[PDB]
Amino acid sequence: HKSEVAHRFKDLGEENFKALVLIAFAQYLQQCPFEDHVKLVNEVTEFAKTCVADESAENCDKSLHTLFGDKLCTVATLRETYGEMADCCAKQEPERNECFLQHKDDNPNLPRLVRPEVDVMCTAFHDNEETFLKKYLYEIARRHPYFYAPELLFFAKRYKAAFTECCQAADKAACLLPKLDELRDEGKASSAKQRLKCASLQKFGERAFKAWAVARLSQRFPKAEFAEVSKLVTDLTKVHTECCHGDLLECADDRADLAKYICENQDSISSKLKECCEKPLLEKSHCIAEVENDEMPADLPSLAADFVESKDVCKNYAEAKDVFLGMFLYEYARRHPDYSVVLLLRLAKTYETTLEKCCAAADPHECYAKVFDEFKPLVEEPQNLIKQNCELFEQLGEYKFQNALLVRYTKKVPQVSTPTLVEVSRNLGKVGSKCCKHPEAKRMPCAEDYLSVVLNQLCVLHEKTPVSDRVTKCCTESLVNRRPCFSALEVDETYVPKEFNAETFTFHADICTLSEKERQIKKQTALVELVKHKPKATKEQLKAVMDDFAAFVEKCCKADDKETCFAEEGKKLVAASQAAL
Ligand SMILES: COc1ccc2c(c1)c(CC(=O)O)c(C)n2C(=O)c1ccc(Cl)cc1
Ligand SMILES: CCCCCCCCCCCCCCCC(=O)O
Ligand SMILES: CCCCCCCCCCCCCCCC(=O)O
Ligand SMILES: CCCCCCCCCCCCCCCC(=O)O
Repeated sequence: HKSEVAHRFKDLGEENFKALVLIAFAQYLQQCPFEDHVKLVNEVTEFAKTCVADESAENCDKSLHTLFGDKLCTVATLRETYGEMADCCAKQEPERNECFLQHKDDNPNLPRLVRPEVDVMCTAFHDNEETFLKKYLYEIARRHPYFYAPELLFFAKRYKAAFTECCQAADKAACLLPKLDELRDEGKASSAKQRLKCASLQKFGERAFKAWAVARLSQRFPKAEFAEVSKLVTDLTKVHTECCHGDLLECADDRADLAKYICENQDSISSKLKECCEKPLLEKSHCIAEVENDEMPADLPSLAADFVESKDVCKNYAEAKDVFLGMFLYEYARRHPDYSVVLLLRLAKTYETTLEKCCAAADPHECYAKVFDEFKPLVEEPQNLIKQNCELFEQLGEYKFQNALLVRYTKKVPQVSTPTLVEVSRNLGKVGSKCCKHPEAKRMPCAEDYLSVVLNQLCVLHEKTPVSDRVTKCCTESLVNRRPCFSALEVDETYVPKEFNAETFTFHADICTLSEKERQIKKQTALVELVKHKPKATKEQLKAVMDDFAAFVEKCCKADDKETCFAEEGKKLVAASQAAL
């Protein structure tokens, strides 16, 4: 790297370079229009080419940070539009780049991106593919200034793939709409995960992160020796620590350094990394992060020997407590790919707590002899919740499963906004659809990754406008206790029924023409208000009010005249429902 631009241009290729530069500027100049970004990208790209042709050509030896910051400072409208950020340009480069980092705005007032009609989108794509995808790349990037740029590039390539398939085909919308909802979903979850993982780093600390990573890595690479795992985790901590501070280039080099080290030590790590390690720089680290679990060594010993039975458990423990507990976690985790990480950390903390107690006592050995018994209830709690909830999901499917979740949660925390209860019960229900399709042995993992994001979403909303000390309690709990605290929420005995409000339970003919989704949401919103108003209501009384509403809606949308029915029979539902509750 006599010239860092030329080297990156050569490593990326022109198309990836141009996209990544568009995303990087999009995340810093969130208010400047597309055409101004197209102009920055073309200028940085002309410049890069000059350096590829001649590494000694003028300005080519400058740092990428330097070049990025100088282009920002050439934006003539910078002060008028972004203000404080323009004062970063008066700084000398080390402190300058630090100043730009603080002056991104997480979440700007930008209007929601409306999904155009399938036919408008498909024609847009066909006429000018590059500006269709790029404009929307710009639009996403500016709305998510913290999303890892190469992952956003990963999503774009999948969108593009979706249009290329679905737009020359028989029924475009029935192909394209399912692809786009899943991309939408998966993109929203990716953004929330990145956010979560940096918040968790700050809240819960470096130790907690290392434990998490030791557990996840040991499941992934069970053939790796513990020293290799601790080496990966120590470099991962650095990397994630740097990525959370937010400097794209430094994050990308750190991730590239890890991926390079991992790829150069495959045989010492995992037999599943061949295909990731053959990919170009840009995708390597992404592929490695997603790689499948290696198969565990076939005849591994019991953990009682090193952690229960040997003399010097206490000696080994006292000498390096975190190293010992790390080893316990490594050995437990590599044996249990079927466990959630968080369950593996519960188990580790149960072992820590017992060592702490037992190594003091005169006979530690008798004291901690039954620690493995303490793991039993810990393992079975999540396994049964998952049993019960998938069995329920199978009987009364996704939509009806949602309505079950919606009654449950509304009674536990009636103080929570109706939209919030609907959305999180909708989301929980989707995690049902997905994870109950896995066999038991794969389910707890599936549960964890998605529930982690549903629960953090839940807590951030609730921190913005609190409402329940109990939701606040669980939201502030240790990361291992979050979900069990929510699971220990009982029906709220304090709560005073919300008062009657007839508009809430008035429905018009508008509902039989609404989309499937919109009719479902409208019905769920009424369900919650019903429960809020009648939280004393038993199972059978709700089902009787629900089957009646369902018969009422078919009556009024099968009829020769609808609007009279959606008002006549609405009196003959609401009045009977109150009396029966
Ligand atoms: C192959 O090189 C890498 C590079 C970076 C990685 C990983 C692997 C893995 C995982 C793996 O190796 O399976 C993670 C998780 N990486 C992150 O940057 C990251 C993102 C969010 C958080 Cl909270 C923490 C770290
Ligand atoms: C290479 C070893 C690194 C060790 C990293 C920390 C190991 C701690 C294991 C105890 C359980 C940790 C669970 C997080 C919550 C907590 O206990 O504070
Ligand atoms: C004139 C300024 C140019 C701006 C450069 C834009 C940022 C390009 C760097 C991103 C490359 C990603 C490298 C992959 C690393 C990884 O995640 O494995
Ligand atoms: C604004 C705060 C939002 C809270 C909305 C309530 C949603 C239900 C929260 C409790 C359940 C979380 C999942 C725990 C698993 C279980 O059901 O046992």
